[PDB]
Amino acid sequence: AEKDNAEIRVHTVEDYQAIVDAEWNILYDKLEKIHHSGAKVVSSKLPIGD
Amino acid sequence: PGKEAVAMESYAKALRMLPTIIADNAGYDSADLVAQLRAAHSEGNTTAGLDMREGTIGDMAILGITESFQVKRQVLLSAAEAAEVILRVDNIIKAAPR
Amino acid sequence: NIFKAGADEERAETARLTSFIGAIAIGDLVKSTLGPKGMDKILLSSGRDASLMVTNDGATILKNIGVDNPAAKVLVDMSRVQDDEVGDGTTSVTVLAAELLREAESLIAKKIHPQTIIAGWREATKAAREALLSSAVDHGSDEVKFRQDLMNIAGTTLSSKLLTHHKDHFTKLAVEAVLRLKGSGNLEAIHIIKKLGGSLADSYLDEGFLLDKKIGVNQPKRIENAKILIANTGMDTDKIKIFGSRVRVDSTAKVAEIEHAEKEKMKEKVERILKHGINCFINRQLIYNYPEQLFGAAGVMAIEHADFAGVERLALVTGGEIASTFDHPELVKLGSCKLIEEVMIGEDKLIHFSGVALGEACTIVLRGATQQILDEAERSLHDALCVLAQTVKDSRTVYGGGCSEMLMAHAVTQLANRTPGKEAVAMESYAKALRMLPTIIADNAGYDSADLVAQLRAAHSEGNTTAGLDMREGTIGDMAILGITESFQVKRQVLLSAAEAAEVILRVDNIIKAAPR
Amino acid sequence: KDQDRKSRLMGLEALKSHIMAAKAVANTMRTSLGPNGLDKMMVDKDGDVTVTNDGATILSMMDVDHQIAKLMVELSKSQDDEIGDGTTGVVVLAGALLEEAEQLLDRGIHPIRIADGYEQAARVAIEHLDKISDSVLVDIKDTEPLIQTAKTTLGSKVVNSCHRQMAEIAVNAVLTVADMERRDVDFELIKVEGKVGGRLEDTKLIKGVIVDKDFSHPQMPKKVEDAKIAILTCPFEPPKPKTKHKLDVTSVEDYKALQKYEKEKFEEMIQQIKETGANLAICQWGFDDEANHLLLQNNLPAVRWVGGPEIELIAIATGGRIVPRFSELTAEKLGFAGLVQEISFGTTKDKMLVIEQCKNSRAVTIFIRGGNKMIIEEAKRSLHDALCVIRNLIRDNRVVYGGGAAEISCALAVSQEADKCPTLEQYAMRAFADALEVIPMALSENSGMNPIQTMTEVRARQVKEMNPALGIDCLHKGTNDMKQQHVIETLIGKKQQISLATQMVRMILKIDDIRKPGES
Amino acid sequence: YQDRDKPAQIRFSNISAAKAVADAIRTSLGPKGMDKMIQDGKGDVTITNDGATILKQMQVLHPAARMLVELSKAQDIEAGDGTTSVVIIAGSLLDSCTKLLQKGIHPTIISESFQKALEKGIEILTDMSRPVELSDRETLLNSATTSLNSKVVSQYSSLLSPMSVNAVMKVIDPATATSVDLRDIKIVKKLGGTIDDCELVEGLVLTQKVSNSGITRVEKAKIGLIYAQMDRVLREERAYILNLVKQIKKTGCNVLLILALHFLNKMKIMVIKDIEREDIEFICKTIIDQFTADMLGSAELAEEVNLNGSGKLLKITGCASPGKTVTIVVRGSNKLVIEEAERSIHDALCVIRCLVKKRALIAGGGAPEIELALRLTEYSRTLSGMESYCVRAFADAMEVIPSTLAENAGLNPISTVTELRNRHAQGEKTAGINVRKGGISNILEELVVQPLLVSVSALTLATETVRSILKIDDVVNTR
Amino acid sequence: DGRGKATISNDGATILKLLDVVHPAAKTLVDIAKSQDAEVGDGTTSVTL
Repeated sequence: AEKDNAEIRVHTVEDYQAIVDAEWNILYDKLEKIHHSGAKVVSSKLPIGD
Repeated sequence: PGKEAVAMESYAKALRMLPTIIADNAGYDSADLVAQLRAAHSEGNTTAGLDMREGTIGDMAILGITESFQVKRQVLLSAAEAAEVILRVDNIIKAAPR
Repeated sequence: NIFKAGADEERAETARLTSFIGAIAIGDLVKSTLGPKGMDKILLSSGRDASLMVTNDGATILKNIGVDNPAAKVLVDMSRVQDDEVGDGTTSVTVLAAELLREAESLIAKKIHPQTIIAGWREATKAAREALLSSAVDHGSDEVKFRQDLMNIAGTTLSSKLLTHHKDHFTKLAVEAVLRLKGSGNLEAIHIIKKLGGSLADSYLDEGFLLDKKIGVNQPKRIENAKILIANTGMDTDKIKIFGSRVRVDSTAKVAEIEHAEKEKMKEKVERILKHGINCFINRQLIYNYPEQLFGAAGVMAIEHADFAGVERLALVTGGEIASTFDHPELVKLGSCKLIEEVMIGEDKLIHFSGVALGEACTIVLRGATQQILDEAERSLHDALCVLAQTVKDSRTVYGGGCSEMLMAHAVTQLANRTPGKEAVAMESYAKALRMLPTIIADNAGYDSADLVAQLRAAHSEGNTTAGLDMREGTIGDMAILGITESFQVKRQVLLSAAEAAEVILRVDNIIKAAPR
Repeated sequence: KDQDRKSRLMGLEALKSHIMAAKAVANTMRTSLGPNGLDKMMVDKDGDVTVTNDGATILSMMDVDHQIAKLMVELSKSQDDEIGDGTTGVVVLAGALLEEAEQLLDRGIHPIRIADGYEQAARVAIEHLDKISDSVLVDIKDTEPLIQTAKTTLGSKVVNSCHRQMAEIAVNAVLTVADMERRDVDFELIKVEGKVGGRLEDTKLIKGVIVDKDFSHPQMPKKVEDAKIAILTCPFEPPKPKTKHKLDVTSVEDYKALQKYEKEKFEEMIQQIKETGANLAICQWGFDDEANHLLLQNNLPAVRWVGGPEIELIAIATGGRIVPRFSELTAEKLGFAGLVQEISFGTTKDKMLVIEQCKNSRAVTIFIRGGNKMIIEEAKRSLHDALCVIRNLIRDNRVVYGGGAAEISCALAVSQEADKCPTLEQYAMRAFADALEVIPMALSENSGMNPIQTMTEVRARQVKEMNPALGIDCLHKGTNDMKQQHVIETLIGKKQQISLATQMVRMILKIDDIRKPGES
Repeated sequence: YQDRDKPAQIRFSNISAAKAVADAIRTSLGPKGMDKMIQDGKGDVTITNDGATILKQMQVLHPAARMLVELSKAQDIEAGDGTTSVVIIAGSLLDSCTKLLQKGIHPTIISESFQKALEKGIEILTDMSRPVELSDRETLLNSATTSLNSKVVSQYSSLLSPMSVNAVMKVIDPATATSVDLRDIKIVKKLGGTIDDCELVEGLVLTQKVSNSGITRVEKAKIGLIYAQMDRVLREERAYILNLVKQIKKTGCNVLLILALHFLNKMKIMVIKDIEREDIEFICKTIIDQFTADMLGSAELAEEVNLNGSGKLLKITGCASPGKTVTIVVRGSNKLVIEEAERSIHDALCVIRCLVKKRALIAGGGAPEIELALRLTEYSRTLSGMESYCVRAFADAMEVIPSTLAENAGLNPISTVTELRNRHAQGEKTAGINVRKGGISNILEELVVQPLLVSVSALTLATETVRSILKIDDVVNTR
Repeated sequence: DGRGKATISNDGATILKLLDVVHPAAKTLVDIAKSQDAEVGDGTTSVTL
């Protein structure tokens, strides 16, 4: 997305697996907070990825 | 030969201008009618001509349209001699009116 | 306020004139260069006085000049395709396409619809094309007559060029180069060498595919059964085509380490080359002296400083392969050459092959005082090799010098006898444009055009299909006796390309120009 | 604010100025109407040059500042979803209704009253089209007559040489993605691509998604019969970022240490393909020389450097999903297809990826070969309206004979219905009749014939000779009665030409003012 | 007629722009020609009668007129004499073509007609010339002395003439080689001394000093053309310099053509640096990884001879290499003394070079032009067609040279060329205009002659320029 | 407006908002239309005319 991204520059190869997961973690957290409240219908103004 | 070839084509082109003006005064299309006559008289069909009544091309012998030979021979010669005098004169000398 | 601020659209009346005036101006520019007597022209760029030059070539003029008219841009693009593909008739396409548009403009003033004019030119094109097919005369047998026709075509292509004076010696060079080919019309097999010194009559020829380039410092002058292998990589030093990478050197011993690392890297490369089991090696990059001694110790001839044209030509002449990667051994095809000898022509070391696989190739060595003479000598010679190679594929030949152009105009006139009303006038203007080519040729020669062209009409009217214009004596004679002829594929290509170029201009009644950025 | 230097146009002169601005667009496109219509020269802002007679393409390339002229352009977006062919005929018809409306404004008739006359006469013309319409595929679904109709539409383009072969492809493409009984055909499920080289006769129908990309290695298997597709956004190798890796190797100690860690990642992800049962691996990036070395031993072909939008098109057609990382791999996310091949073009190194379903599917892509990019681009538009012609026949198979026979037959009925309206709208009904005569009149003018003598001659034939409508031959064929010439346009298209043209005229007449501030 | 399209407008623009240049320089022809005043853009004012100098200061922007400027430069390269005469002849030819184009004659007919008159014109000047022997040094001395008398320095011409003759006869085999390279003879001029002191050196003599290198002599030389760490770098800089010297030492090169001053002195290598590329070409024909022994020259004894008036010069003799080269040393009081001394040598070498390629002598004072115009008139009567008037226009255009010399001599230009024409009809080419006595006199007794190559190259180069201008249809400005 | 987009409608309340006339007496009638919306919500065209 144009709004929320994750960019971290490290020289460690093992940290690349975490950064790619951390960028997906922020998205997974935003999806979990909706499930945490138990909201069945989600109406978003901005587009939602596949 | 070469130089006399262009002068004859302009002479033959002027003869095609007579049926062209006749078609224009009748409100028809002169481009089609004159071109079809040139293609008709090119191979056979020496009697083909213009029909002003029906607005098409038909046989002149059947439609009963003909003209005298002495008239056409005189118009042909008098027109060539008249254009020969004007073409030959390159200068005009005018005097004082009396 | 329909189109403002850079956006301009010419209406049906103005886009009509703009389309022809822009196209006719291009045809009227290069029309003075048609024929062997054609005028010269001066080209000078604005702001730079070093662009001064004089050339009568119609193709060179159209390339350097700019065109701001999209209608005239189509005509220019069709001229460059004529020069790049066939090589001959670049001026003929531009002049003939312009005369069709000049006569088409006068027909529009008569209220003849453009679609009707197009329908007339399509029928006249087929009638004019069948006229050349009926008059085309080839030779299956009698190679002497076939070789003589090649000399007449070569002497005709070299006309109105810088080599036109010495062309008599050059006809023997161009024909022999194509005669020895005897096969596919690939022109990469015939190499061209440009050397300074000597006059134009001193140009030599070699049938063993002589190379324009020199190799190494001390090389063997003779080798038996040399296997040709081409490779592409730097053979000189490290950091080939690598920018931004540096090396830290704290003392002289660090430079000696680089010299040892260079010899270590070159040694590994020489080993992989020797694993192919080759007696000769070719690469585009220069070869350093240390791997050159490693090649000379094993008998491998080191060839360096090859260009892009070399790899393509050295592969087909010797029967080899590009083989950019020599890493994996014996996975590539190797060339076949009987002997590689050193020949010195023009105070320069040159490479001469012998007995190569498909050895029908050859090389022509030009001789000139400066480079500008050699460049124009190659362009005039290369254009001749294109039509001669096409003559081998199709041996049909027709008579030039106004003979073929006037014959096609006669067949269109007879077609105007049987035709509907409006198509009669349209095909007549098409026949008049074909008679403009022999008319312009007479004007550039100072001879009377109205006298010579009009006699050709009466000549081809009753018999005499071989009559034409004679520039030497300024009269009309047989084109077969005088030895003036051109290929059949050239006439068919110029006739069709000029008809398709003028057809596009008529189909455009409006020009929409957007706002420039 | 900014009241000064504000352009204002009001009064009766405002309507005559709007009509004049609208006639400038109609008089421009009326010369390109029909198969013999003259072309137009297009000069792009970047210097490109293209030549096309397509009306929808012209309106997109025309830059007009006037507001009413911009409304004429917005109509093309609505009609292209239906007809896509006679879009020019609507602009010409819209210009004829406004041109005849100028004579009525001099008599003192109110503009709204004029717009009511066109709406009243439009329903009469639409009703007359239903009576004279004939069917084809009614009650029987057959592909034999459907192919012959598409052969005529392609005759007006540059594809008229290969026109016969491209007709059977568009028929099998629409019937594959949707059933004629469903009467629902989506244009998003149909894609059209092309590449320079070859001829227009080489056009083929491949069922699936096709994009031009090569395999990760040339020795990979060229034919995969079973359906297994792994679509990931990352290549199979040690994880690398989206831009630059930049590995830090200090000395040989770090080289041998990291190489063993990379060696463990080499065999892990390559053997992971067989764990999920996948065969073909579609990755967004390429593979190293060691990664392709392990694929040759295990016989696992793959595609490298897949584009961003190409990933979404492959997952939808093959029925797969986008997999961000190999940790989420499963059997459900694998894509399906009948065959996967690599087909090159001549000596070119393109080697477009070919995904074949070996059966019917819900999406197809037509590929076009040709020697010129501009001809292929016009060949793409040649199939665009061709799909609409087939789609209209699926929705309603009733058709009306074209070539001007439809517009002339309608004005005969509208002129008779005019005397039945004792009111000022009678003049608008008479002007609506002469406006319908313009479309068949522009066809004869573009053919190099006398427009008026051709129009009045057809009128006498439909009234006297025979009741069925007779058309005008713009191709210089044998004679009239295009029914034998097989020139036919769908009935849905005829109803939209009158409906959309009535909307534009009604909106232009009811706008009496245009305001806008100037530069201060 | 009509003539809607008028391409001849550019033809008349090319003739008008070309004639304006020839009309200017015309008054500067001959020893009696009027001087001209050229003012530089900076305000500097100079006065010179030389035509080759004025043409360079004109700043000609017109394309066709620049061809005449380049035509004068091509004349100085080959013959080296008659620069002004070529521009005047080319100007009268284009002026005669104006009357021909108004009659309707096509340029290609005019261009091809001048070529036949040019081939005939060469035979006329050749048959009337005087064959001379190249091996004879008495004729070479007299032909050069009388020619340099009309030049700036007439007093010292007797001294510089044998220096040029002995130089050419040394580098060129008499009566054998038909080609002479003027770059094979180098002239060195220095301040001090006098022109009476001259030295012809069989080797090479340069202007450079061997400073600061103190070797100054090398016999049998092979010449060729090519805080602790702070002190350690100074030792490493000496290592890199000596490294490239070691490779030179292995080949045996004792003289190099260009801290290192001391390393070259340890190897006994003479330092020659700051050398011009044109000066290298003189050394090129006479005698680091790519540096080898095969590209080295040879020498016998190298050294620097410092005299009072010749300054510091490098005298290297006994090159022992295939070729023929010499060197001339020139001395003089001031800079203008040695300047005109060298300029008189170039004029002397060009006249001798013309005699080597073509051995002949013809009279001066407008004699070759009148005899040429006399025979071409009778030759035009035998021709048929358009070539009749074209040759007569080419013949009548040759009258501008004698009429100009008579005008600068104060006589009547019209009466002079008329009387001389009948003198060449009854007599020979010996008749002509004598500018020293101011009247018609026999030029053979006046000892005024010029080599044949000057007149032949004047007609050959000017005709090719006139034909090139007539063939131009138009000019196109590209970008 | 200055952006280039065109607003098309017969609503009297919307047109008066986009005019923004600088004449002082003209601003008075414009302000009365605004008070007409709060009290009723229509009839701004009738009150102004």
